[PDB]
Formats: sequence, C-alpha cells, structure tokens
Amino acid sequence: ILPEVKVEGELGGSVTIKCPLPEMHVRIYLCREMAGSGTCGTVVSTTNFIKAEYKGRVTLKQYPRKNLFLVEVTQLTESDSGVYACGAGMNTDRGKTQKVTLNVHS
Amino acid sequence: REQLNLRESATITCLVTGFSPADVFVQWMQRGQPLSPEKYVTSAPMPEPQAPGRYFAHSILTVSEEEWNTGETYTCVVAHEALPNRVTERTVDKSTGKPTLYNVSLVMSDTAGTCY
Amino acid sequence: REQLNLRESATITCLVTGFSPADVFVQWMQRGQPLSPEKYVTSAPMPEPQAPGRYFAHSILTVSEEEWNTGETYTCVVAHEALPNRVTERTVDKSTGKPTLYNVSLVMSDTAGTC
Amino acid sequence: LHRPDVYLLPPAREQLNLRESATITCLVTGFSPADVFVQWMQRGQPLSPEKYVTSAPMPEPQAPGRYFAHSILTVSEEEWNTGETYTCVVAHEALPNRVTERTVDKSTGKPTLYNVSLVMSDTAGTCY
Amino acid sequence: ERIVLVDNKCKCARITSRIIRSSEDPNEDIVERNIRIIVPLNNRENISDPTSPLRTRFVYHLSDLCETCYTYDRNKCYTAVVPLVYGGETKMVETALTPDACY
Ligand SMILES: *[C@@H]1O[C@H](CO)[C@@H](O[C@@H]2O[C@H](CO)[C@@H](O)[C@H](O)[C@H]2NC(C)=O)[C@H](O)[C@H]1NC(C)=O
Ligand SMILES: *[C@@H]1O[C@H](CO)[C@@H](O)[C@H](O)[C@H]1NC(C)=O
Ligand SMILES: *[C@@H]1O[C@H](CO)[C@@H](O)[C@H](O)[C@H]1NC(C)=O
Ligand SMILES: *[C@@H]1O[C@H](CO)[C@@H](O)[C@H](O)[C@H]1NC(C)=O
Repeated sequence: ILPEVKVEGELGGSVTIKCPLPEMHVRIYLCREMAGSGTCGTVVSTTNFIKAEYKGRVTLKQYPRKNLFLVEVTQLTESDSGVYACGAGMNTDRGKTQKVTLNVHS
Repeated sequence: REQLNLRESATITCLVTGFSPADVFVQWMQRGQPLSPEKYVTSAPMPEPQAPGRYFAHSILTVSEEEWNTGETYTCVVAHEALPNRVTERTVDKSTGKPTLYNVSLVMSDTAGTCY
Repeated sequence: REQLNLRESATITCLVTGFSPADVFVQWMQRGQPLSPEKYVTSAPMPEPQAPGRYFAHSILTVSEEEWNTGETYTCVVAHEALPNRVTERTVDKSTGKPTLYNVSLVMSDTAGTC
Repeated sequence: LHRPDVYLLPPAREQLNLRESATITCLVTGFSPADVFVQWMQRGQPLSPEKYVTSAPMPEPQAPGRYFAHSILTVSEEEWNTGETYTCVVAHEALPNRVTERTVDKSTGKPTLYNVSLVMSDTAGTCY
Repeated sequence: ERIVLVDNKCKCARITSRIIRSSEDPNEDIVERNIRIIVPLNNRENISDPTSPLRTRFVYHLSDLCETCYTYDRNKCYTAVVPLVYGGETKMVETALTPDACY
C-alpha cells in the first residue's frame, strides 16, 4: 500500500495537488476513478492528453530534483470533486501510487 | 470475423501511431522467415488531427485462409529514432487474435507445504 | 512438516511430564501390542525450575514416511503408580487437528478485479 | 560424518488448555562426532541456563556412527498472545556456517482457514 | 497486519497470513492464509521467444515459491534478434520485445 494523502479547498478559486514522481517511467496521470464501473478515466496525463471537461484549468510540471510532480488547477466547480489518484506506467488501473481526496467547503 | 466467414483470404494490419518525426520503417516476416516486399503495402506518414505535430502510418499483409488457419505466426517489426533499441515488434496468430475459446488447465499442489 | 517433506523418517515424541516420584515406564505399540520396543529410545526423569516435586520424560519413535503417511496411529502409554488404573495413554495421527475448511474464490471476470 | 539435522516443535494443542505454562522442543540429530550444545536466545538475548535443559548426546536407534540429542524449554502460557518466537540454535564442527538458528511462532504452524482467491484476466501479461 | 511469505513476480503469487482475535478470549484464535494468483492468459510458453504456442497448462508447486516463467516484470527489459533484408543484406538486430521498460 501507499499513502492516502488528503487535501481540501476552503472555498473555490484555486487548488494544488502533489504526488511522488517515480523514476524510469515516462507517463504520469491524475485519473479521478469517480465512475460506477470503477475503471479509472485519465483526466490529465503526459504523452499528450487532457479531459474533455477539464481544459484550460489543468497543467502538469514534473520536477526530477525533488522527486515530485506538480499539477495546478484554476478555479473550482461542483464536478471536479471527490477523489483522485496518481501513478505511472502504461495501465491507468494497476499502476496507481497514491489515493488523494478533493473536497471544498463552499 | 466476417472476412473469415467468406473463407477466401485474410488481411492482417499494423497501425503505428503517434511518432514524431516521420520516416518510420516497417517490415513483415512469417515464422522467422522474412517475406517479399511486394506481399504487403505500407502507407506514408500523415498528420494527426487529435495530436498537433504527431504522425501515424498503416501497413497490411494479405495471405490465404489456409495459412492463417495453420497456426502460422506473423510479426510487424518497426524502426524509429525514439525507440530505445531502435527496433520493436508485436506478434499475433490464430489463437491470440480475438479467440473464440479460452482453454485453461489450472493445476496447483501441496497447498499446505512448508512456507516461511 | 519440514521433516516429512524432506523425505526423512518421521519421529514422534511423547512428552511425559509432571510425575512424582521419579518412576515411569513408557511403551510404544501399534495394532494393539508393542513390537520390538527397543525400536524407540526414552530418557530418565529430570527436575524442573518450577514447583517443589516434579519430573519429566521423553520418547522418540522413528518410522518411515511411506508408513506414517499411510495409516496406523502409534499410541503412547505411561505407567505411573499414581494413575486411577496405573495406566494412561494418548494417541495421534495425521488427522488429529482441525478440518481447516477452504474458501476458494475463483474469478473469471476480465473487466473488474486483478487487485 | 554428516550435517547435524535439526528441528523445532511448538507446544501441544491440548497443552494449551490448563493455563499454567507451555514447552517448546528443539530436536538435534546427527552431528557425528557428537559435538553440540543449544543456547535458547530470544530477540538476540540469551535466556537463563536454568530454563532450557539439554541432557546428552544419544545414539540413534540404528547408529552406524550417528547420534542425537533433545532440549526443551519452559515458558508461560499467557505470553503466547505475542509469540516472541523463542529462537533455538545448534553448533557443530561439520557445518559451513557453524550456526543453524531455528525459530517458530504462533503464526507459523498448521493453518486452519485456507482462503485461495485466484483471478483470470487478459491484461495480466505483466506483473505490476 | 498481514505478513508476506511469498511475493513472486514471475508467478504473481502473494502468500500472506493473519491471525484474527476471537470473541474477547485468547482461545480458538483461528489462523488464516491468503493466496492470490493472477493468470496471464495472453502470454506465450517461452516468454522470451514470440513464436512458441500459447500457454495452456499452469502448474503451481506452492512449496517452491515459499526455470520456466509465466509473466513479465515491471522492472526489467526483454530483448531478441530478428533478420532484416534491407538492401538484400540479411542482418540480425536486437529488438526490444518489451519496450517502454528498456528506457
Ligand atoms: C526459449 O528461447 C530462448 C531464446 O531463443 C532459448 O535460449 C537461446 O538459445 C539460443 C540457441 O538456441 C542462444 O543463442 C541464446 O543465447 C539462448 N538465450 C539465452 C537467453 O541464453 C531457449 O532455449 C528457449 N527455450 C526452449 C525451451 O526452447
Ligand atoms: C484443450 O485442452 C485439452 C486438455 O485440457 C487438450 O486436450 C486440447 O487439445 C485443448 N484444445 C486445443 C484446441 O488445443
Ligand atoms: C469466505 O470468503 C469470504 C470472501 O470471499 C469471506 O467474506 C468469509 O469470511 C470467508 N469465510 C470465512 C469462514 O472466513
Ligand atoms: C478471503 O479473501 C477475500 C479476497 O481477498 C477477502 O475479501 C476476504 O475477506 C477473505 N476472508 C477472510 C476470512 O480473510
């Protein structure tokens, strides 16, 4: 198992998410896994991709020096809530490395 | 599946995708023996609407139905600068290409054993 | 179990413990009565570091695996002069433990699982 | 001249029904010529010699040149809720590493609830 | 809580164990043992040669786990050699059978 870091928002406007950056892997995603089936749907990932809904409010900045990657999301709405994950490899499910939760008190 | 219903000839494809820049090189061999360049056709790199500055290409090989139904194995080797080994390959046959049977022989023993 | 799976003669021990005064005559029999009792070896009584007035013993019986894994029980007997009938005996075998039920949970769904 | 084979056994199931104590037995066999002694350490700390009682080397029932010995130790019944694993050890000249630490714990032993959960998929080509 | 006895990656077997507390008593503390194998289904017989027939039989001697192999590992590269006839020059080249894990 791997950590279950949790973050909150304290009313909308901005939010910041951090996950560990593995080595020797080129793909990095933050799929939301908020589906009844459970199959995680990649939201924002490298190798060129993005979410039909999440556009212009999502960006990724990988930092090998700190062994971390940073994703910045502007504003906030009702849809982009729940939980989120992080990982690598070429299999969104079975390749996760964290389970973060997103909530807003607004 | 519908093509095999006709029991005439079978066509195997190989879709390379999302390589920048262009000029990928593709070849086909059957059970470890390379085939003639005239038995298959290769496309040319074309732009990718979904991905800016990305290219893709196709390749098809045609063989008789009997050959496909004799467990013969075919592979699609490709060569590109990005490839770490500069060469990679994928392989399929009758049993692996969307099969109609999953024959399995799961067998375990000494489940108790001595485990430490 | 590490002794059984290594293809070595299984050894069964009878831990006679707590008899006072120091006099005991352990015996090993199969199918009803003992056969060549020298087959096994036993030890003399010895003290304990606890309680005033106690003695313990031991016994080892060596049997091949093709017999231990297939039938018989090899009961042990203890002959102390304070027993209700002067004779007491215990017995073990392969199935002297617990049923140990299984809970097989085979899954053939390629969509969900694998975790 | 053969490797001294060694084994360890846990307390009896019916022994854990009077709530007084428990015994753990470490059996040492072989070691020709007979040169062994056992020291019962727990967590790397040797126990008092008054607890374990080694007796003597004894020839095996059929003894061309082989021998054997038995050594037990007494513990408290209420301490087995945590185990502590009560390690055993043997020493002999016919051993490449002259130590064969042997230890068991409540967890080690016979299982009473098997729970096999095998799964079948087509994306298991690589073990993540 | 659960300790791990086997973590084989070639057979994806994860043998573990746990003891569950009884109903407020130190007796009948039943022990457990969990086994989880994940069959590949789409892998070949000779995992490093993409010509051998498909893998039908799966034999699991649990004693050995606690050499023919079944699955790949997320931390290793598999390679092979193939003939290329570019310019009528048969030539052997190392091919990354499992790419993205050879970087
Ligand atoms: C599985 O495939 C491997 C690779 O072809 C076989 O081992 C190779 O054998 C050739 C000669 O036949 C050598 O040139 C290679 O060096 C070998 N590979 C390695 C990694 O040493 C192997 O024998 C095959 N197994 C079976 C059962 O056929
Ligand atoms: C299916 O498996 C059985 C053995 O379980 C074997 O006899 C049979 O040949 C297999 N089917 C095919 C098509 O190979
Ligand atoms: C049997 O397995 C199920 C899960 O498949 C579990 O809920 C149940 O506790 C198991 N039975 C026992 C007696 O442990
Ligand atoms: C048996 O295994 C399944 C799958 O891991 C698990 O859900 C269940 O709780 C287990 N049962 C017991 C009693 O541990």
